[PDB]
Amino acid sequence: EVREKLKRMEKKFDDSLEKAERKIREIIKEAEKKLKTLKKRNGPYEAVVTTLRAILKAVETKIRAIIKALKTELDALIKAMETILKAHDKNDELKKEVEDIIKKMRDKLTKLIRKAKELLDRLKKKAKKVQDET
Amino acid sequence: EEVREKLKRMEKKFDDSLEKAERKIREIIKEAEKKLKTLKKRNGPYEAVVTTLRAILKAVETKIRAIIKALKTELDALIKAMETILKAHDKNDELKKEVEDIIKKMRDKLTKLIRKAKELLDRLKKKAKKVQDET
Repeated sequence: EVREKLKRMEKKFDDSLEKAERKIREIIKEAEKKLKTLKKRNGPYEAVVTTLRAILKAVETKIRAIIKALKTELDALIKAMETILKAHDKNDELKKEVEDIIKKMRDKLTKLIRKAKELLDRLKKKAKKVQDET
Repeated sequence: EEVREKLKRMEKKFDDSLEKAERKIREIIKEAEKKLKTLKKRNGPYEAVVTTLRAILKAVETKIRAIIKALKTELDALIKAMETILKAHDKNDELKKEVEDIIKKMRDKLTKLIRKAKELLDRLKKKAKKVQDET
């Protein structure tokens, strides 16, 4: 019972990580679509920069929220796993495998953070190319 | 138990986000109202004024919706984190309606902020129409 509770919580975080990744990539794709149609129109200078900055700012706002959400859930998972162990009889085999689960989830989180920030940096580089046209 | 403390701490966590979001939204609109006065003083061509006015209003609306979506994303995370806490210690059967009253309290604090955002944006759109008319 104690180990199936740990694996189930480990399986749930991976599902949250995968869905967060698809939402982030979906947000980037829809931002690139708005940026291409911005180059196609190109009005006055004051209108191009204001829209471009708003596009980027909205993107960063949403991505930070998803990333914060992942860190909130991981926090709840770490503290819950420790509650499961402290209520269970002191078993050093469990008190040595849980850190392996904890470390595995923490690395998967920072791995996804790196992906989200690299897509965003490449998005900001595209927008800088659009702003310098105007 | 201490589980009740972990729930209340996560409730105050959302209060800090709603507070920072509100002051951020107000900051966005004040800068927008400064761009309207800058545009009014400039007295550019009519075509350039209407195009810039539409870009400003869409920009403010774009950033406000993103902040609201960011708050709904945090609300989902805190509700999920509460589920994980309840099922870990014992069961959510004990605090089934207490957590629901906490959730429904956070959802209502979110609606109050969405109200202030709609009111501030509608007030900004009136200042933009007056610039469109005085030009």
